[PDB]
Amino acid sequence: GARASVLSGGELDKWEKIRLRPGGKKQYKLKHIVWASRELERFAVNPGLLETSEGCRQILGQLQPSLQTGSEELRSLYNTIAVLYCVHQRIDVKDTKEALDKIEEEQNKSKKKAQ
Amino acid sequence: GARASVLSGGELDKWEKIRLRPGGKKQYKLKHIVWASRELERFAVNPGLLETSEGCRQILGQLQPSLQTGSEELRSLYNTIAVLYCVHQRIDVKDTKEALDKIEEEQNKSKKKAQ
Amino acid sequence: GARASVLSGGELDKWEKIRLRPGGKKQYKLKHIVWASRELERFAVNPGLLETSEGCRQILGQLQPSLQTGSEELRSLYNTIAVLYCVHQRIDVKDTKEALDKIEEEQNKSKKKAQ
Amino acid sequence: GARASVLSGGELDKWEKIRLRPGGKKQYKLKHIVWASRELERFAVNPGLLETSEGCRQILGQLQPSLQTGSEELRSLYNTIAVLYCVHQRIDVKDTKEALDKIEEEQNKSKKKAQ
Amino acid sequence: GARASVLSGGELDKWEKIRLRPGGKKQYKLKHIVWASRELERFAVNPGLLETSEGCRQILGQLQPSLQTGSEELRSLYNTIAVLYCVHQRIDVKDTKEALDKIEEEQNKSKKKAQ
Ligand SMILES: *C(=O)CCCCCCCCCCCCC
Ligand SMILES: *C(=O)CCCCCCCCCCCCC
Ligand SMILES: *C(=O)CCCCCCCCCCCCC
Ligand SMILES: *C(=O)CCCCCCCCCCCCC
Ligand SMILES: *C(=O)CCCCCCCCCCCCC
Repeated sequence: GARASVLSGGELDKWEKIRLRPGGKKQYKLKHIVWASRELERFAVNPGLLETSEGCRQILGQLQPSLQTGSEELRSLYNTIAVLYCVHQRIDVKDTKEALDKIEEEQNKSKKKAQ
Repeated sequence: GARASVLSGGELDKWEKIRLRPGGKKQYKLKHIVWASRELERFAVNPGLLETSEGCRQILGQLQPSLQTGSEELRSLYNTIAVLYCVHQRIDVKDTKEALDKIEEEQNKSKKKAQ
Repeated sequence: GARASVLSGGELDKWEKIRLRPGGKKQYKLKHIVWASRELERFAVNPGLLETSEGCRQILGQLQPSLQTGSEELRSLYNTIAVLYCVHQRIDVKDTKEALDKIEEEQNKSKKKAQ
Repeated sequence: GARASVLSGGELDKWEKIRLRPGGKKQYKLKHIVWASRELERFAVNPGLLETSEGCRQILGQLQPSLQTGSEELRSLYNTIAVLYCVHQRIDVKDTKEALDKIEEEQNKSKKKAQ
Repeated sequence: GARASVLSGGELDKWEKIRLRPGGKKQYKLKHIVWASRELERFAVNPGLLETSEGCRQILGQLQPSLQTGSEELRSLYNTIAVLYCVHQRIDVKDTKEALDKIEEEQNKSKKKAQ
């Protein structure tokens, strides 16, 4: 399926069109996820969770209470996974802030039915 | 993005362990994926249908009325997609028949709510 | 004192007779314990815990909410600690799987005393 | 404003007047803060929290669940942060034992409002 | 730890985002703080008040009867202290006119309750 993910219409075509900060001029590149797998190996977490929507959801849930306490490098790792989740859900975003709004709307829906 | 599919216990590891017919001493090789891409390219099919399991189901759905008419090569393409579906859904498939039983389970379930 | 550790029928004498994996020829070695003890620095955990059954059990309790997202290294350490707990409590387990069942059986009994 | 904490009665002055232990002639030095910061950066914790008591109260919460199994270095780091909290809120602490008497006492007092 | 103040996202990263006057392009610079320390030293007042939000809030109450008759330097100094109060509360103030509104805004609220 990785062979399809690299075609011009797939998930990794979508990945490199996304902006850093709504005003910004930088974009995501493929090695951002490679770096995210390196951090998951450092923190002893299965890297295969990046390949799934369910794996990405739980990792975002693990990261969540420690974001402010953590440095902006941790937040960069979280943002990388939040953008990837948005790609896995087949939705386009223009920037990271927009991807974070997508996680927040899903959390608003999820929160209602989590009792 | 993709990280476990290439590793042991992953999708390619299942591909090279799954038997062509249940007692057979030959397993699927990676060339069948390339051949399946070529048949799908000949049909002019969307590549995202090999990224997701629902897409594999669209391919399976069109193939399904054609199987009885089809050659063993046409049926090989169906079995190839059926294994990729089961593999993408992380089923510990040992052979082609087990992959088919799971595809049959999905049809039987779909029929159960088709009223 | 220290001299009693290597006494025959003792915990060290038993460790080497135990299978790493049920079907295999691979036995547990003291090098596994040495590697595990080093990696407590990585978790920021006291090595003195490995002396005592209660300390080993606390290591299992710390590992517990990470197990299902953890990488194969985390599972390998958990499994190793479970065999160490069984050896410390003088329970004859022939391989890793028996230890995993017995650690669970204590927790399952504890569960009806815990609220 | 940080430059006005260099003055007698300020933060730098209170820090270096506190004994490391309840016994022995060794006192805390500003270089201990550098080691504690370097460990917090290694754990990927935000330095921006170190000038704020609310930030320090969070850092004390971050270290708290792992104290039980914690290394002597992790416990020493916790003690170092605890003295900084006392220094920030200008408590006249003579040693680590007074800082930790005051913290248990403040926790008992805090618990009687928040529960 | 005191490095937090000059960290990006710290107080003195914020100090330089502020324009001196609504129509001026020059920013607030760190020497305004050094100057304020010297002005306090010249008129025999302890500079420790600078390190804290409350000491700045108190200076604004104290120098309030001095504003009506004081010199341009006195008004500049009062405005500098209002900006420090705003910076201690980590506010991205556009300019002096805003810093002054922020002080009045908290004062109407405080004056009702601090009787
Ligand atoms: C999905 O299509 C399974 C195919 C085999 C896994 C491919 C792993 C990535 C190899 C490098 C990219 C090749 C692109 C044609
Ligand atoms: C997720 O799908 C992101 C895709 C980018 C993966 C790039 C991996 C590069 C690995 C290079 C070293 C090993 C092969 C020579
Ligand atoms: C430790 O302090 C000794 C405790 C009492 C003896 C335990 C058994 C020791 C067996 C190995 C050494 C035998 C020496 C004659
Ligand atoms: C308030 O007085 C705090 C600092 C105000 C302006 C920042 C300039 C740098 C101060 C720290 C210097 C440290 C030198 C080792
Ligand atoms: C936090 O920044 C604590 C600062 C303590 C300064 C004095 C001791 C260390 C001096 C050299 C390293 C300075 C790093 C900011």
